[PDB]
Amino acid sequence: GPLGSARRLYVGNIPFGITEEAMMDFFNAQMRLGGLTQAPGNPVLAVQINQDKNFAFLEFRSVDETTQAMAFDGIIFQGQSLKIRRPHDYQPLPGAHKLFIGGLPNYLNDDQVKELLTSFGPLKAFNLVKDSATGLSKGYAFCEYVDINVTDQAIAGLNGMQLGDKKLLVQRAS
Amino acid sequence: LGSARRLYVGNIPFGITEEAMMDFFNAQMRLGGLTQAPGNPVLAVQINQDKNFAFLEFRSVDETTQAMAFDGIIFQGQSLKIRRPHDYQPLPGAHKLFIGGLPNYLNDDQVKELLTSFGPLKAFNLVKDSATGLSKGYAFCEYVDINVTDQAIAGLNGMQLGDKKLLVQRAS
Repeated sequence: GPLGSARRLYVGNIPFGITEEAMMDFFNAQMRLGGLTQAPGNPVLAVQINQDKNFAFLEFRSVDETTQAMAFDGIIFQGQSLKIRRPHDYQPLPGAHKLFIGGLPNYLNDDQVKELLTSFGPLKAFNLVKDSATGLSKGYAFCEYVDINVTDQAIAGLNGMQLGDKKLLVQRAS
Repeated sequence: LGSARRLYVGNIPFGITEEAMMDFFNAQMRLGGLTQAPGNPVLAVQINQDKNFAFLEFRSVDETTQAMAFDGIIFQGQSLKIRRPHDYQPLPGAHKLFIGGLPNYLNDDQVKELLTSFGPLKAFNLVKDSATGLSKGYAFCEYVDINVTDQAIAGLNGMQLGDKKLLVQRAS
């Protein structure tokens, strides 16, 4: 981004032979029947198809409607479960999905704590808070996953779970 | 999706020409209001006089469907038989193959050379990272003869391709 790609969605696994027009009517219709539309008129302004690789990019009129349409991820359209994602170029703003990791054993080093988190997917940021005078760990860390949907799954996979004699706390750092 | 724009027509009268057949279906289509638009829906007609049938080729899928309603229509005194082509796919794309776990160093031709050993292809693509040009290690295809799809799966799926084990299946 940082602000680029705000009003477009990738749509994967589109039906064979489908038209930009039918795609448009379909997503326009869903936005309306789902009550995700936030004003009179069509939220999707345009649809670009790559017939060869079977995906499309939707172009929305507004920022929030782009986000809401993500709730259609999975929707079946002519027998086909659509894969709806953000454009590759789209980034959330830094520390939007920053995580707190509490209840880590204090003898474990950076790489060793990273291991637990890297399990769920790659990180764009991480820091295990230490006592700088000694170098010894305080038992808590912060991180951010590169893919951003990974954030919730790491919480579900770690929050409240057991790690030694301690119980891990994983949550949005705000 | 090219067989969705053709129709078999049987019981054609002796001596009829490809043009005259063309005229008649265009006329019928105009008459009903079964056309998608201005112009002629039938682009071409091929006639086998020895076996007394023809193929019509239409400009659109929806207009091809519409012309099926003309089954039994009278043409120069005789009742025409109108049917789908034997290889018409009602559920289009159903034989598109996904091909996964390809050595990532293999190019378009090489993967095609793997696949074509079962027959000619009508569609193919190997997915690549736009940034680099590097294969992501999977491809898609569809055979010219769809009755070979299952053969290609039977032959390729689970074959060891040096370093990797191939996943070959309908892309569904």
